[PDB]
Amino acid sequence: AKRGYSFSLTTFSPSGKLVQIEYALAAVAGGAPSVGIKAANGVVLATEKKQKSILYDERSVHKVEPITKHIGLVYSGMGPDYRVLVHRARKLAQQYYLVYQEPIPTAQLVQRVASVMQEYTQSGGVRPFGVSLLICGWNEGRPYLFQSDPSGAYFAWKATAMGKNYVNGKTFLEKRYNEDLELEDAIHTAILTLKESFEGQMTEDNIEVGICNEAGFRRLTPTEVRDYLAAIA
Amino acid sequence: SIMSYNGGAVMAMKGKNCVAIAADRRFGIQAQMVTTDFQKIFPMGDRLYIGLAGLATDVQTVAQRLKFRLNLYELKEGRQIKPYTLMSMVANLLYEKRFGPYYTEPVIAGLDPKTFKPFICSLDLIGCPMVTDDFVVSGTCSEQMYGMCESLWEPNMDPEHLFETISQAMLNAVDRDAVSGMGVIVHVIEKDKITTRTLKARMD
Amino acid sequence: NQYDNDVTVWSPQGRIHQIEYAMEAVKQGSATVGLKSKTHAVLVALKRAQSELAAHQKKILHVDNHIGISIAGLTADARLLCNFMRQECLDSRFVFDRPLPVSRLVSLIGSKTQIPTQRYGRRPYGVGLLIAGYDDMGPHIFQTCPSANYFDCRAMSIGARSQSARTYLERHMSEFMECNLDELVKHGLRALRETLPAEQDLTTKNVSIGIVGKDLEFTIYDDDDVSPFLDGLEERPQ
Amino acid sequence: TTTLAFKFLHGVIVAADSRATAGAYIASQTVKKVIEINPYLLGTMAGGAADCSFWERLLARQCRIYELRNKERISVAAASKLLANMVYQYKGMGLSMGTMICGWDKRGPGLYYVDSEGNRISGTAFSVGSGSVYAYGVMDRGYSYDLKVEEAYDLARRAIYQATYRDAYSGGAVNLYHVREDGWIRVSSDNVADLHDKYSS
Amino acid sequence: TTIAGVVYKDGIVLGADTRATEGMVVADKNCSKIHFISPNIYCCGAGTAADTDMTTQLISSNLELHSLTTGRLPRVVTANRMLKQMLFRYQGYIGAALVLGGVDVTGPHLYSIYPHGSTDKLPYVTMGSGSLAAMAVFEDKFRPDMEEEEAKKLVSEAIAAGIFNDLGSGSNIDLCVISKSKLDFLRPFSVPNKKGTRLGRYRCEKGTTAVLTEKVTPLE
Amino acid sequence: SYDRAITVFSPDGHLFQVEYAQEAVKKGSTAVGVRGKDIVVLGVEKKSVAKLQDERTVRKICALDDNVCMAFAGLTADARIVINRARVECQSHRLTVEDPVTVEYITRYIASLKQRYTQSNGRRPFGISALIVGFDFDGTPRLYQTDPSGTYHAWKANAIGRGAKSVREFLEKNYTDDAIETDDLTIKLVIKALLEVVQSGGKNIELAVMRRDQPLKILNPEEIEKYVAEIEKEKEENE
Amino acid sequence: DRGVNTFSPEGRLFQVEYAIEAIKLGSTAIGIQTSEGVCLAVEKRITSPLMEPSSIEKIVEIDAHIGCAMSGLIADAKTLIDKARVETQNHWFTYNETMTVESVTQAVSNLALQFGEEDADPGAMSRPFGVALLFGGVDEKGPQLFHMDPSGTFVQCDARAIGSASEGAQSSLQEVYHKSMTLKEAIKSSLIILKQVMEEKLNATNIELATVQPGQNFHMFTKEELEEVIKDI
Amino acid sequence: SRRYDSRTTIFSPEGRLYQVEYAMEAIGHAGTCLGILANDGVLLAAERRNIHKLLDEVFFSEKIYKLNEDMACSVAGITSDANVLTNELRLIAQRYLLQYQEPIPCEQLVTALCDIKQAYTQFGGKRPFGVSLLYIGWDKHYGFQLYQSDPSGNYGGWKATCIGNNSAAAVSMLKQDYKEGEMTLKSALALAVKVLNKTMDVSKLSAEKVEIATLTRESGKTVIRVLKQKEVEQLIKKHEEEEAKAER
Amino acid sequence: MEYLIGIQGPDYVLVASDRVAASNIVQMKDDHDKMFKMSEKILLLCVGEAGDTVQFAEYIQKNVQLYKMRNGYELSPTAAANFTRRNLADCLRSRTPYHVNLLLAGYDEHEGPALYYMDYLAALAKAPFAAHGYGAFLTLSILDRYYTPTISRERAVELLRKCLEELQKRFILNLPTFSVRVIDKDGIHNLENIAF
Repeated sequence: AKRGYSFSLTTFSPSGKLVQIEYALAAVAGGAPSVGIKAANGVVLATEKKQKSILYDERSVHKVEPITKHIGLVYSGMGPDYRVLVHRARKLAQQYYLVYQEPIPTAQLVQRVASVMQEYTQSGGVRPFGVSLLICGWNEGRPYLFQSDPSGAYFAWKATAMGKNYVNGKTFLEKRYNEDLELEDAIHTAILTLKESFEGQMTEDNIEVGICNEAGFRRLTPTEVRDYLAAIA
Repeated sequence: SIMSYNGGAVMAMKGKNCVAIAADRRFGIQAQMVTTDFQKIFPMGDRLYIGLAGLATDVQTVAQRLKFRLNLYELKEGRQIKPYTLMSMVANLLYEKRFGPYYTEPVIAGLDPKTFKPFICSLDLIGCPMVTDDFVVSGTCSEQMYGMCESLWEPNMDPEHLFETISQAMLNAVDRDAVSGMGVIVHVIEKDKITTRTLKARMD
Repeated sequence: NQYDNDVTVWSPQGRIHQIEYAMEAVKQGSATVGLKSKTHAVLVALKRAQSELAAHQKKILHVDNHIGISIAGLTADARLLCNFMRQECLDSRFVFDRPLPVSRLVSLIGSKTQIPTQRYGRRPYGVGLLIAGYDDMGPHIFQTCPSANYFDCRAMSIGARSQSARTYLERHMSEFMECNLDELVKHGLRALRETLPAEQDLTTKNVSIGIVGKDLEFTIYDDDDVSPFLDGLEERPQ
Repeated sequence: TTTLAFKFLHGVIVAADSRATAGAYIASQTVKKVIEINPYLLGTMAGGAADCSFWERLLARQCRIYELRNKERISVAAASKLLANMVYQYKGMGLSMGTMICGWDKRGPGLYYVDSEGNRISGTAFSVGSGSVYAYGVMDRGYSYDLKVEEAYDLARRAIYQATYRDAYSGGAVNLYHVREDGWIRVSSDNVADLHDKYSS
Repeated sequence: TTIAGVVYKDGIVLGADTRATEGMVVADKNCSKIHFISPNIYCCGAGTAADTDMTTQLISSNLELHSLTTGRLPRVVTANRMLKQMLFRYQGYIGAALVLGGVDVTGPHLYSIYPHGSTDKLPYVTMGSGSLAAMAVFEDKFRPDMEEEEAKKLVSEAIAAGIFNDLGSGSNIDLCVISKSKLDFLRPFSVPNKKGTRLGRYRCEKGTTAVLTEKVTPLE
Repeated sequence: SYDRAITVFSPDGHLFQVEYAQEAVKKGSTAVGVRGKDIVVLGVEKKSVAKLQDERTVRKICALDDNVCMAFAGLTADARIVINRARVECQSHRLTVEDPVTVEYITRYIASLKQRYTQSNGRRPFGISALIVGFDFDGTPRLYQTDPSGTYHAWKANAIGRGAKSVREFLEKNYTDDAIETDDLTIKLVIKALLEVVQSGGKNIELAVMRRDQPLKILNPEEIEKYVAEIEKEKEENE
Repeated sequence: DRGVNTFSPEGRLFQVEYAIEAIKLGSTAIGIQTSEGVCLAVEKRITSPLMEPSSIEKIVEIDAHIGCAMSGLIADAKTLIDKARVETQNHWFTYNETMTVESVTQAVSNLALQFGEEDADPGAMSRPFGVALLFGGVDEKGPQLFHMDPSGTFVQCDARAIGSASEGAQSSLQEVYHKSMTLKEAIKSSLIILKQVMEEKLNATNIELATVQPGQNFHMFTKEELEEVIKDI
Repeated sequence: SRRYDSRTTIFSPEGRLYQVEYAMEAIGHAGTCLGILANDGVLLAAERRNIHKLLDEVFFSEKIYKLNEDMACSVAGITSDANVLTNELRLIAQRYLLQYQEPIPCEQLVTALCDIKQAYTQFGGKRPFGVSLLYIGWDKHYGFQLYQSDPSGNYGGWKATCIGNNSAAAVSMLKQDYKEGEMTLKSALALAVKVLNKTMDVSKLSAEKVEIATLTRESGKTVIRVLKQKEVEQLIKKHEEEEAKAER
Repeated sequence: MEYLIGIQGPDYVLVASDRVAASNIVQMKDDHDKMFKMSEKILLLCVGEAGDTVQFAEYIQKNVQLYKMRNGYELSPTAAANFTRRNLADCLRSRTPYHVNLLLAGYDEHEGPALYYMDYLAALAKAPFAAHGYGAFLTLSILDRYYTPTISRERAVELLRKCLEELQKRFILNLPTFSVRVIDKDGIHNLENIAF
């Protein structure tokens, strides 16, 4: 038989900072690098997918996960915590579709997912998520890119970096980003900014990349990755 | 009949780039007329209207609870509601009360924002939406309204021609119904203007 | 020091301190003696008073027609446990129309007292009881403790300075079985007299006796009802 | 069953019969229909025997706690409202009662009519029961606000008597109560057969 | 309402009418009765119109949630069990008669689901008001392992039989052909009935209606 | 649900959680109330209004019923909860009992509410004291006060908040039958009591009067300055 | 920090033992049982002369035949007395009779150790009642007096004193009380012991007195009725 | 269980609340947010903290939230906890509109959320919301209004107030230039820029770093709008030239 | 059976109700008041079931008075009419519904005089004149004939008298006394009872 705690584990420090969220932001910082770029024509999400032992089956578990026909997710930090956030995002997208009969807007999904992330920073006997989320989507003739951090806040981005050396990524992205980029050119800079902190030569099994446009969100096949990966397309 | 207790009739019609919605104004219990000026058509967003016919309580209750969900939708999302979105919102609201429904048959009429396209639909008491390109009717004199609309309606009609069509389709159908009458109010919805007319009808 | 706060916390030795701390509550309360023969079960209890101007505490409680108890320790935990014992006896008589056997009831106490000793925030019942009862198997003397473990005994005494009573019952244990009702009560109070110091002894104001068996139902004797049992005593040894 | 109560200059008169019937057969003719709620409040039994007995006793319980907490006597308006609120929770379930709460209040003589349906109205004169229609007739003909104490007894005693003469469910003995400022008093418990000889001679 | 389904060599052909009635009066002349469940399974509907829509949408929502978690195409038996266990739980109060049909990795599977919760696996099934007329066509002309165009002709004749004979059915014939590689959703397959165009125009002239009060509100 | 015990006993036999709430009421603004012959008047001082703040919203005097009003001290967020719960009880009493609420009954309800929050699981005691003021149905003036513990007492004159002991000692040697004889003289006793602790009296004092038949009257700063000027003139007469 | 139901190495609960320490801070109360009736005396302890003396009532009636004196935390007592008043009316409603003094005291003693954190109702107690009660009334067995404490151990008393100076008052009651004294002597004796232990001198507005007798109901001594026994200083 | 408990809803030996005062420190680290009341309208001015070259900018505002047809609010503190409170304010305002068929009065909506924030500080054993809100609106009872909320659940009506970083220095600066009873919206905006320019960390002041929203009743209905980038720059240069004119 | 009538003027509201509380075949009370004081300018005319009348009208009455104390200002006649409708509509499909046909009358400081008609099913409707009961069937026709939007209060009582005399002539139920009250800018005013 079990009971369940009713008291919050995340509390305010004498300085005025929520200590558990501060350390949750440190968990994502030590995770695998992930980048997202909006290019007006479409959104591109790329992440480091290092299997390390080669005995691992690469195609079995994916880091880039689809939520609906036009929305996808990429993360940095802990795997198990992200997987729960995928299922919750997938469920919230379906609940919206049953009521309004319209595909969920990207900004509207993020607001609902961030509310769940806020809940775990205030509810009894639970720790915050150690995951920062990258949400991409296409609606109203416009591409979207959002960031959802452990606290429950959300930011709209043109281009952003996560995981290890994210500060080095963000400084590299602002030099590399342009207005009115092409979707196929956006994949080039996304796979290049990930190579800034990688060290062990990139193969089509080493990274995972997903694109989102007017046709919808889909994960790129290893054959499509191999074409882009050999320095040039 | 539960629907025939308060009476009422609601009609919607399609034109070229305009939508018209008409309803009777009688509020009465069974046989006794009570109020001449009763609202049945409710504004939903400058260019979208809903007409409710059936039980007078459920007409007012649904309109208030739909406005409750409408404003929250327009605050969470930085956009005005779509006609297809509202249709599904009414369908969801009515189906929540499946084994104890609101005795009212909603009719939505209005233009689609940003895309200027006309839209009309009618729903069941439990919330079953159906879309048409011509007309949708609800009320006690449903059969009377069908006979007029099937003969008068034309494919492409201008705001002035659509007004004359929906007015005559209501007046003659209402005059054959005992529980409906005491004036007919018509809302003609255009991209530039909303024209509201109260027609000269029989007061018996 | 760091393990003696909750019942859920185990000691490195393999003990629960809170249960052992609850056992000390029974030692704080005044002594009571319980013994049986072949036809009767007698409870003799010593009463304590906060002051000479105040009356003495109730030490023997009535549970059923055939079952009676004598409590030692916390008073509120005694009455709470007694209400459970009263209800279970009433439930069996309501359903089966027969007196509930003592062996069954004591097992139900060992089931209820076990629950709080394993759950967080809950505490053990800080009261020790001597249960006297008569059924189809004859007279019974049972001992229940703060720990759910119960004892089936020939004669037992629990409370403050109960060691002196415990030694006397051991030396005369073989005599109880063939002992009659009158003398069997005298054996109970004689053990209770040994717990008290050399100067003070038994009186009509501080002695309660509960008798149950084949002949009569459970009856509690108080002040003037206890006088026939006290008259004809052996007197205190030096 | 015939219960009547009216208020005048000197106080409130409570009058009731004692016949209880189980269909056509009469169960008892010694029923104390004037329910003694408090030493300062009185009630009447009409309709259901147990329904009037239980709920007014629950009121009698509730009024005593009010005196212990607030250090003051409960008002007739509060006693009527408490009973009206409790029975209202069981509306349309099967309860049947027609009680009248009488007593002297801070405002003066108080009279209230409480139903199982949920009625609560204050007035000068009321009559509840199967033979209440006959009780209203004779009572209204000889009623005055400036009636004497002895004259008020003769009106109510005969009003029950005339009702028992017509109504088959009414009979037994006419019980009478007077409600004064210090408290109510038991007036008379005259038999209907004994009163028959009084009005004939 | 006339809905039907058949199993041929390559896949499944599903059929439906377009008449939706309120009592004994036609409310909708063109109504979709073939419903989307998954990119490989479609389901025809009969009985209560509102109950058919909401039950379909919930199963389609659950299977999309199911297919994304598994990472592969959903099965017809999964669609069947979800509809079977839900309708049984409500003891037939949800009046939804559904003809389920789709193509899996196992093959083509056809089901007929009743509002009470009973399911039947058959090569050909008919439900609705004009099901009696539609079944008679199948019981006369159906043959195992038939061609795609031959199966399309078989269902269209079955729906038409329910259209002309049964008063509950009418208007257009809708078809849905699902195979191993191809999915054809023919919305207007056959239009056997049409309105005899009005030769006498009853167009109301501009200013024939008397107006008491007028108010114009400008918009942006 | 939160089941942790907040208020617990201590080695010395003290309830710290109740006592810390009694430290919260001491830190609050000064609130005084005196009982007269025909009118009962309460007043609050040391509000610390920055002048750029609206004075209507930050009022410590709140009317519970048509005959009952109260003034508080301490945690102002905790008070509003109690005031609103007291207002509901005033209408709940009217639904059950035809007669209106007496001054003692509503004080008994507030005291019992504060008592339950000192003994229930997961609940924190209220850090406020309330000066309940009103008239009975008989027409007898009443003055009551409560505390975080849950005890209530009737007073002739009482002060709560910061420097409450200083105001109380001033009223112990000034409250006489001669001082509370007329309506105008009772109000002067309130202002004289507040000026003992408050910094330069004038715009810091907020008081409300109520008559035997008339509802609560909140006096404007223009009326307070009229009484303050009369106090200094009587103070000038001696020296 | 420990739980509310924690046993000491000595063999008793801390919260119960600390509740007894809370009574030693409250006002003293003396009750004496006599064949002619039971009397109850208590000091009101007025802090400021501005406070109304009639407001402080430490002696309250449960029924027409039972009165009780309270000491310690006055706020906690008002909850216990209210429970005692309901129990007597619940017994009257069911059995059409008045409860014995022992039965009423036992009913209040049931609510003694009804406190805890886990496995309890949302509206359950967290701490024991720090109140010593002296139930004094007349029933079928005659005039009786009972003493109750936070532990729930209720016992009959001939003469009992509880409060701040309870230990000093108890020794004084032992030298005066006997079995054949009168009620007038019991009232006289209680005042002499009370004026010795009080900080301030004995006055009619300073103290509270009440008597229960077989002849007539529970009576509270008014300011004028006290003067007859106060004059015998 | 009690060993890991931090005791959020508990009293301090001094007679205060720790978790509330610690939450109050979190507001002082957040962006500067001020609002002042005028005769013809009422406005809010906030310092945007989300300033980056790669920021997308999708929403109408960063910290200004719309709650009612006649009411709007601003946020200072944790943006995460703010999204819960602002959503609750929208629900309460719609519950009132459903029940009474009238727009909720300004004071009534503020008190409603303050009761919730007070509840978290007294019971539940959970952390309080570290958000201080500024409310602006219009009702048929008092007209244009301005309110301030605290994590403790305490509110107050103001003519001119500020909350966030450098709030103590800003409130004294507002105390200097504000003229009670004779303030217009034109001079209100000029005062708002004056305070923000001196109290902010980075000097010069750009329109991309600040956010201003205005509330004015026009033609029988309340109009709520957020000022354009070009409209703010116009207000800055009017102040920038005024400060340069001081050296004369 | 119970009867109600309300007439609205340019700056006033006139309301009247019978003082008969009847059971089976007998008139128990002669001076029964069916008007409930909601605010200083709002009255409620409650008619319907035996227990539902007193219980519902007082519940709304105390809740309106609760709004007054919590805010300082009173509810508008429009807001009070929508509040009493909400409570009846929510209880309609519940286990315990209130079968009460009420009439709300109030004066607003900005909008002016107002009269509201409400069914037991909870259907609110704004009307210049309205009536409840079986007596409404005989009086509404007279109210349709002689009513003018600009009617004086001395003519309104005269119009009310014409309707009450119809109840003495044609209506089968005996209704001798009627309570007359006027609501204007000063508040609620009690007028002489029209008796027959």
